[PDB]
Amino acid sequence: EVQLQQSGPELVKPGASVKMSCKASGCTLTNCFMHWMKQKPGQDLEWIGYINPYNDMTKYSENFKGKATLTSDKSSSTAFMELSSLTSEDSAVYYCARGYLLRTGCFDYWGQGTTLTVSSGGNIVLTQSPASLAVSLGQRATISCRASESVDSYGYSFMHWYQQKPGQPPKVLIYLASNLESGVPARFSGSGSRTDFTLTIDPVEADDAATYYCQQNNENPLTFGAGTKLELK
Amino acid sequence: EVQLQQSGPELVKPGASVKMSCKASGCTLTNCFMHWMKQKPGQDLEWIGYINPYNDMTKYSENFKGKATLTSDKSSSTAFMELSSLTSEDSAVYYCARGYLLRTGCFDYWGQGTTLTVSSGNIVLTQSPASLAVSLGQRATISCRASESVDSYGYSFMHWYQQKPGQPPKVLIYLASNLESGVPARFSGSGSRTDFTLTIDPVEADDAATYYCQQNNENPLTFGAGTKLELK
Amino acid sequence: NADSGCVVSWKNKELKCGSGIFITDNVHTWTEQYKFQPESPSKLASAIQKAHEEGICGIRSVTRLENLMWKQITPELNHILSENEVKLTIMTGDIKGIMQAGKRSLRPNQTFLIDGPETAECPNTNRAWNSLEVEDYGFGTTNIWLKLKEKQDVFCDSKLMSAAIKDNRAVHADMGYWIESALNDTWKIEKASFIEVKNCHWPKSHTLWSNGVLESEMIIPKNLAGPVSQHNYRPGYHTQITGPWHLGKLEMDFDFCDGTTVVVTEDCGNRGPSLRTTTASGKLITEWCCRSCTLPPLRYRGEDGCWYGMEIRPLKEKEENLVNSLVT
Amino acid sequence: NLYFQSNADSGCVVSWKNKELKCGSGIFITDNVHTWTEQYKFQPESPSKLASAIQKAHEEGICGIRSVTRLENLMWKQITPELNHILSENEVKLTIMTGDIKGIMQAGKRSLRPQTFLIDGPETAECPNTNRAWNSLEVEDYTNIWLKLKEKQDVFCDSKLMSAAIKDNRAVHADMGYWIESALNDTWKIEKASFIEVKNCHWPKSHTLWSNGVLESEMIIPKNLAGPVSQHNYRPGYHTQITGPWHLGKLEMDFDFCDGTTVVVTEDCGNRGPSLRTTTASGKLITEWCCRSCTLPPLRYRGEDGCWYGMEIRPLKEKEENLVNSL
Ligand SMILES: *[C@@H]1O[C@H](CO)[C@@H](O)[C@H](O)[C@H]1NC(C)=O
Ligand SMILES: *[C@@H]1O[C@H](CO)[C@@H](O)[C@H](O)[C@H]1NC(C)=O
Repeated sequence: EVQLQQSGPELVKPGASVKMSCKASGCTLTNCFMHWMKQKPGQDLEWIGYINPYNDMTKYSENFKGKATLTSDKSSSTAFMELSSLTSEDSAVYYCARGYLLRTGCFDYWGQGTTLTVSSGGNIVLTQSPASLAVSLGQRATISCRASESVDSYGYSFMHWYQQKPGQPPKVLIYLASNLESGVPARFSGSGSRTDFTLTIDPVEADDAATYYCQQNNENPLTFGAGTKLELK
Repeated sequence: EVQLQQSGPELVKPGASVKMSCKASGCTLTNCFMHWMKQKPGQDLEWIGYINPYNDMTKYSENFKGKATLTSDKSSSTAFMELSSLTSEDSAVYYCARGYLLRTGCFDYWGQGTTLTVSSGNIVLTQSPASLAVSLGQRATISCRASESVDSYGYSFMHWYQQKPGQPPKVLIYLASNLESGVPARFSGSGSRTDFTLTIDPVEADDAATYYCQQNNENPLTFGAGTKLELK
Repeated sequence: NADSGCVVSWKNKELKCGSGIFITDNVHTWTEQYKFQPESPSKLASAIQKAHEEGICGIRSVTRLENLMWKQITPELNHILSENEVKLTIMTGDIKGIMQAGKRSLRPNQTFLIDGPETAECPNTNRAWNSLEVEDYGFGTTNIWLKLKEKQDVFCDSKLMSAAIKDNRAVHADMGYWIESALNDTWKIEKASFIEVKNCHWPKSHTLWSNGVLESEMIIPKNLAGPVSQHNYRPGYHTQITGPWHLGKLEMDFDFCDGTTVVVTEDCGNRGPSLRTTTASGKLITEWCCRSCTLPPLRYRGEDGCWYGMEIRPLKEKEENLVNSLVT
Repeated sequence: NLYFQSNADSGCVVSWKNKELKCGSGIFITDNVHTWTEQYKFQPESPSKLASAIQKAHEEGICGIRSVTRLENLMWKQITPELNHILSENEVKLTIMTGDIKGIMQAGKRSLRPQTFLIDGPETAECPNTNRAWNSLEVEDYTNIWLKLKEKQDVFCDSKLMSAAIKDNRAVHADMGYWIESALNDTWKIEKASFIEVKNCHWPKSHTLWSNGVLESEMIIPKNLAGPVSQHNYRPGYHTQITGPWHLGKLEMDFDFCDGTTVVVTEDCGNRGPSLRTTTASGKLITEWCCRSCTLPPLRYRGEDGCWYGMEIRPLKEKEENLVNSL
C-alpha cells in the first residue's frame, strides 16, 4: 500500500553533520508517520522518532533530542533526518519505516536502509528468549517476549513481531500480538497478553532462518527486543 | 492662626525660569493646602493651583499645566512654584494663600506676595461694577453672577475679599453670607445659586479698596474681575 | 491569537514574559488612552431626528467617554442637521456626579439636551440612554468605534469590561472602574477607583464568583454598575446606596481619614447618608464611630475631601453641622 | 493623592489579532501550558517537615499518596532521594518509591497533616486509593514556587494557582496545567481547552467567571475533572464530557473536524456514549461520523495517539465494536 525510498549510503568525518532522506508513496495525511530507527551491525533496533511530512507532527525519543533533528517537505512528502555532532557510536544502518501514532498499527512498510559509517518507572523493556535457537524442518519453533510492563490498552495488545534476513529491512509477521499480516504464511502465529507473548512457527521451514524481533507501541518510547537468531539444523 | 511667608521679589529675563517659595507655620496634615494665585498689575486674580507639603497632593488649573510646577518640602513645610518658560505675560504679583480642598472654607490667611517682573533691561464670575465711587456714610453695592450654581450641600461656596493697594486680599464674607471674625457688620453679603451681592452700609474712610468675589464649588477656582471702590 | 509581551511584578519581585490576557488599569493612566468615535455621524443625526420626533427631548450618556464624544461631535451633528433641513439645536453639557439613566432610547426655537445638569423641562423619563455599543478598535492612543444598539437593556457595554484574578488578587475593571479584591484571611473588596459613576448593570458574564450573591451585601451597589459578586463584599458593611457617588471621580479604600479616628461602639448612631470629615467651613471632625462595622474604616476620597462609609457617624458632633451626600 | 498603586503587574504587551500595542499596569494571565521549557518548579519549604507528615501518615495507616497537579508529581521525583535519606538517618524502615503518571490524577481519601510508600504510578489493590493521601499541599510564597503542608482536608484545587480573565469578549480559565478559552461569536461558548494534566479536584467558584445559573449537566469539561462551574464552560448541542478521552492525560480539546473525517447531524445516529478514536487499533481511518443533536464543528480531542471525538459523535456506518474507545 505504501512505498518508502531512502537515500544512498554516506561516509562522514567525525564532528560534522549528515542529513538523510526518505520519500514516501501511497501516503495520506492520516497515515504516513515516518518513523526512524537505528541498528548497529547485528544489534537491537533503537527508535529515534517520527515525523509526518503533511502534518509536521514530530516526536523524538529522549536519547536523541540533542542528537536528531527531523524536518520535512510536504511537496515531495519527504522526511529528512540530521544527526548533530557525530561519533563512532553513530555508525549504524538507519531505517525509515512508515508507522502511526502511539497505540496504533505497526511498521507496515519499510525503507531499504541507509548505511552510515563514521571513520577517518521508565521505558518498557522487551526481553526476548532465547537469544539463539536452532531447529529442524517440520519442528515447532517458539520465541517468547517479556515486557517489563503491560503493553495492553483498550483491550488490544500493542505488540508485534518482525522477521529480518541479513542485509534487509524487517518484515511484519504478527501485529497486535496475534494478527497474521496479509501475505505471511499461516505457519507463523502469535499469542499472549499483558506482559507475556510468544511467536510460534509450525512447521518451521528452509526459508525461515532469520532474526526475530518483538516490538511494542503501547507507550513512548517505542522499544524492541534483543532479537532471536533462528537457525536450521 | 496660620502664617504665610513668601520669598523676595524677582526680576527675571524673558525665556528663563523662576522658582519662588512659601513657608507655612501653624499647619497640620489635614488643612495646609497652599494655593497659588497670579495678579496682573491692578487686575483680576487667577488661580494657579495648590500643593499640600505634608501630603504632596497637588492640583493645577488647566491654564497653568505647562507653566507652573508645584513642589514641596515636608520638613520645613514649604511649597515651591516654578514657572517654566517666562514671558512678560507672566509679570505679576504672585500670592500664596492657605485654602482647603474643593467645597471647603476660604482663603483664610494670605502671604504678602512675590512681585515677578519679566523684562530685559469653568464657572465664570462676573462682577459689577468694575469701578465705583461713593461718599462717606452712603451705601456701596457690588454684585457677582456665577455662570452656574456655586451651591452644594446647602451652602453657597461664594466668598468676598477686600484688597487695599500694595497688600494681599482679606476675607470679609465667607460662604455667601457669613461675617469673618472681626469684620464690621456694616459689610454684609447675600444671595444663593448664581446671584450674589456684597453690601457696604455705611461706607467709611477705611473702606477704599478693590473687592473680589471668588468661588470654590468646582475646579478650577475662579475669581471676579474686581470692583474698585473709591471715596469722594 | 492572544496578548504576547512582558510584565514585571514589583510586589511579587519577578519578571514574566509569555502569552495570555493582559488587563490594564485604564483609570490611573496619565493620558486619555481611549477615545469614543462614531462609525457614522450621519446615522447619529438620523436617529436623533426620530428621537426628537417621538418626543425624546435629550439623551444621557452611560460612560464618561460617551459624554466627551458628544462634545467633540456636536459641531458636526448640528452641521449635518442644518444641511438636512430641520430646526433643532443640539447643545450637550458637562457631567454631574452619577451618570443618571434615561428611560427612553435611540433606535437604528426647539432644543435637544445631551447630559448637562438636571431639568424638569427634559426629565430623565424622556431622555435616551445606553443606545451605543462598541463596533471595533483603532490602534496606537487608540480609537473605539460606536454604533447604535439593536436592543434596549440596562447592561453596560460588555466590550469595555474585563476581570482577572491571580495571586489571590482579583480585579473588576472598565474604562472608568478599577475594583480590587484580595484574600487576607478572607475574600473581601479592598480598593475601588472611579473616574465615572454610571447607572448601568455590570453584566454577569464578566463577573467573578457571581453565585449566591445578596444585593443587600454588595458594597458597590448593583444600580451603580457594581459587580454582582462575592468579591464585592466587606465584613461589617452593607450596600453603600448613599455613599458620596455624587463626587463622580473618587477613590474608595479602607483606612482612616487624615486626622480622624473610628471606634466600634453600640452607642454609635445608626447608618445613614455618607458624611464628610471636614465641615463646610473647613473644621475637621476628629471623632467617629460605627455600630457593628469592622475596622479599618471604609473611606472615600474625592476632590473635596474624605468621606466615610454609611455606617460611620460622628461620635460627639451633631450630624446636622456636617456635609452629607444626599445631593440631588 | 500621592500614592503609586503598582501593587500589580506593570509592563507592555502587543496583540497580533487586535493589531494594537498596549502598556500599563494591571493583571497578566500567562499561558503556563504551552511553554517550551519549565517556567515554574515545585519545591518544599521543609523536607523534614514533609518527612514528619510521611511517618505520621503511615502511622495513621497510609500506604502512599496520589498527586493533585502534575507539578506536584514532578516535585515528588526530584525530592524522593532526600526524603528517603532523612528517613534513613531517622532509621524508619519504610522506602519511598515514586512512579509515573496515569491519565487522570485520581483523588485519594486520606491526607497528610502539618507540624514501602508509593507515590503515583498505576493503581493497585494492595495499596488502594482509599489509603492514599491527596491534596494536602498549598502554596506558601514564590522562577520558583515553594509549598507547605495544608491545614484542612477539602476537595478544592489550590486556589493560589488558579487564574481567570476576560477582555474584548475572550474568556480564559487557567492553571498550571489547564488553559480553557471561551469566546463570544453570536453566543458565549467554549472554543479551546488545553491539558497537560487532568485532575480530580473542584474548581473554586471564587476563581470562576459567570458562576451563576449553571447546570453542571451542560458543563463541557466535567466538574469532577476540575471543570469550572461557569457558563463559559458551555457548547451548544453538547453535554458533559464525562467519558471523554481524559485517560490521555495530555490532550488538546477544540471544535473542528478530525483529519480525513466528516460529521453530519442526523437523528438516525447513535446515542452519546464513551469517546471513540478515529483510527482503529490497526491504523484504519473511519471517515463517516454523525451526531444526533450536536452543533458543528464537532467537539474533538487530540492526544498522543490520534484524534478522538466528543461523546455525542458516533460512527455513521461503521460498527462501534471495531473502534478504540475510552472505557
Ligand atoms: C491582613 O489582616 C491583618 C490583621 O491585622 C492586617 O494587619 C494586615 O494589614 C492585612 N493584610 C493586608 C495585605 O491588608
Ligand atoms: C462565527 O460563527 C459563524 C456562524 O456560526 C461562522 O461562520 C464563523 O466561522 C464563526 N467564527 C468563529 C468561530 O471565529
